[PDB]
Amino acid sequence: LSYRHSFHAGNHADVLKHTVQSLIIESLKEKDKPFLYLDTHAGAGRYQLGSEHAERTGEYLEGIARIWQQDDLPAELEAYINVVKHFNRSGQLRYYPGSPLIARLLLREQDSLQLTELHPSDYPLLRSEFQKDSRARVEKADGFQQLKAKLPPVSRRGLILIDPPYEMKTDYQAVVSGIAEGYKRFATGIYALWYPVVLRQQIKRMIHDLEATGIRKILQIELAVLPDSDRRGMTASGMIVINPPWKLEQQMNNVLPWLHSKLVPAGTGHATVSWIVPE
Repeated sequence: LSYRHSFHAGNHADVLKHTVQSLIIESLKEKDKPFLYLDTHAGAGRYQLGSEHAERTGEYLEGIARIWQQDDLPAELEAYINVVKHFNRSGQLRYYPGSPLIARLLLREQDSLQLTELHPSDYPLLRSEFQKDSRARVEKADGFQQLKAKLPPVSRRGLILIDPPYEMKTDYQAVVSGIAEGYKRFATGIYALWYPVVLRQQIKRMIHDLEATGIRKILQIELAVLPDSDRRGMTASGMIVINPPWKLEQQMNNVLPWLHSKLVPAGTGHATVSWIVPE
């Protein structure tokens, strides 16, 4: 099968999501003991950029394109950008890695991957990406159900990355319920949830519901390319991290101003790091 095309891959949201994922993975690697990378909605593995037609078009033009060849790239972005460069060795943007391939190139020999994807184009492509990589288990199954089935890991260490559908009200609720079930089984796991800002009120409710679980130690990192609106698509996105590694808050405070300056040259929107639930 041919690699999956995507119009959104490598956009400002992916830049934020993958900056955070890489920093968490690098922290987990500071202990020589094994850990698990669990991706509930793993997608195809990699995406072709630029569209199937002759013109080079896609949101990557306002995302990864604006940072990957900067000479003053912050040190916190090196691990991530080096993965992107690996899939684009000619020096032209043609492919963008999904979270599973970020994980594949950053994890060590002793670490494990557990990946789920239901889509009939994406799943077979994902399986092909991990042929003969025995560290990975790739299944065509419901993502949220893995938080019950696969936690806690035998290693008792891990990053759980949740990058779910947000198409209806029940989608936003499924996120909080799933996290609660995982946390019940694996309270010391690091949970990283990506969310879009299309309607702020849905996000407010989601965060309210998350606070209500009683879960502590919840960090929020958000980057907005525009001010909230009712009449745009996605104006912003963020990462909510439960049990963030010791350095993450500091690392993000260090890189967000640079990231926002490069991703949003007009200076609109905002970039924030704060705690939803302290402690």
